[PDB]
Amino acid sequence: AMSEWSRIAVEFGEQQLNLTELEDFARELAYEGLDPALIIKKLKETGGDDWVKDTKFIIVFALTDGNDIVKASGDMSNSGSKRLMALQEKYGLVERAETRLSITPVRVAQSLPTWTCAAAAALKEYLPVGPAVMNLKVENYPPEMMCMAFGSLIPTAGVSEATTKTLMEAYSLWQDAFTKTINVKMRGASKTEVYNSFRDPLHAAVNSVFFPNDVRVKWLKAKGILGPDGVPSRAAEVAAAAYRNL
Amino acid sequence: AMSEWSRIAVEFGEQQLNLTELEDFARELAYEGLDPALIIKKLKETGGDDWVKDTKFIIVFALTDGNDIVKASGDMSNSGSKRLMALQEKYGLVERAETRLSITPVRVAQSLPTWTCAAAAALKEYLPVGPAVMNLKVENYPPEMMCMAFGSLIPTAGVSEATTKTLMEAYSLWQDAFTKTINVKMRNSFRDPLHAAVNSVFFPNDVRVKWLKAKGILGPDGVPSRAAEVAAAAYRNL
Ligand code: NA
Ligand code: NA
Ligand code: NA
Ligand code: NA
Ligand code: NA
Ligand code: NA
Repeated sequence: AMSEWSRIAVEFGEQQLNLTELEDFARELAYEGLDPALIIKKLKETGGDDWVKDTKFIIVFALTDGNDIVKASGDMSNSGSKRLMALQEKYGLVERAETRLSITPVRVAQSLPTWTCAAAAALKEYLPVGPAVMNLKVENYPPEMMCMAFGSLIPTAGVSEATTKTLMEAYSLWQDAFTKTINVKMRGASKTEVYNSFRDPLHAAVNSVFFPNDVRVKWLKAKGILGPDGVPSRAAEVAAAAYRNL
Repeated sequence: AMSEWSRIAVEFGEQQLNLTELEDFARELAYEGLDPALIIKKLKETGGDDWVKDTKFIIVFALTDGNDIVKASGDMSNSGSKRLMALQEKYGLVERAETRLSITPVRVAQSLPTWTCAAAAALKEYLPVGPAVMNLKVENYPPEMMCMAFGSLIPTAGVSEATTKTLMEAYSLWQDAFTKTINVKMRNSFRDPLHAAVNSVFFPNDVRVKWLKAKGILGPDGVPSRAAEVAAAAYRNL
């Protein structure tokens, strides 16, 4: 420790820890996930009398192609690649969020979670991870669960902890399969490693207060994913069980 | 609920759907991935009477070394590096797939799936991730399954769901061992009908089922082999 710098280094480590201070640091530095209220604002500021239609179009890009704007434009129809390149220019759509408030097509989808899941269901044959992939895994996997925005519809209130956890594990059956399609590397990962890679936005979505819990519940009931008393459907229990397995 | 933006979000979800509008969007945005026609089209006119041997060679390189054309030539025989480099120049072979028109050895291999898989079986001892690997995990893992091409041959019709599922499971057992060896390489595109888009093109199901029965992976009554039933077990047992 004789050098004056190694002396300072050694000293740095000889202090007591301000636990509280380091924990505030940990909280700031910690994934919080997207802000939907400001993604909506931006879409509505930007699109005006054309924002609902532009958004629907971006959400369907989200559902079917993910965030891969450029790669996808190179393989799609000319009229599609045109709209898409335009809407990117128009809203400043990015493939990966550099900042909070960056607008990725997935985040738009998430911010409007009830629509996106209904459209996912309505367009299930166009999903890269849809009915054909989910049938390999279980029977009757609910199509509404077939997008990146489902986690924001799972309740935490008005529903038992156990329900929330079954809904999460059932959703995770899809997340697992989806993750392996988006990140081929996860095809050689353990379940837990794959689970960690989507754990953070999953919890953020479930725990967020932006989209109100009572409507998540009413919606899940309406779709049949929650029974008349707020308990997951049998298909959902079957899917959670298949996730827990093997 | 509590925020005008929240209220907007739930109100957006209460909109009745316009199926026609949303399907238009879907069809026009559908990503094609691989178009085998474009690749065979290019290889053929360009090669001429010289194309079939050039394709075979490109695919043998694809089964042994994937895309690493340059890295690969650096250490292969002079004859190997010469012929191989000649073919890159001739056909425009790239290592990464940038555009829909990009020609990689793997894409060539996947445009002719039946051949590849069959070459693969016959050159199994030269496969990077082969029997030595998979005879540890099961016995008699089908050698045809041991490559990138196979996923293109999974039948989605004319067979039972139990059969499609068994083939997907049996094959995932190889994909998974193979992806691990790549996840670790010091520094790619998998393909099958179930993950592919409405836009994509595969050998028709009946040709898939026919080839499968021919190589013995499916039996003559449509049902997967023991070696497949089994090795799908190994997968299902984690
Ligand atoms: Na690990
Ligand atoms: Na119930
Ligand atoms: Na609509
Ligand atoms: Na079409
Ligand atoms: Na290995
Ligand atoms: Na049979």
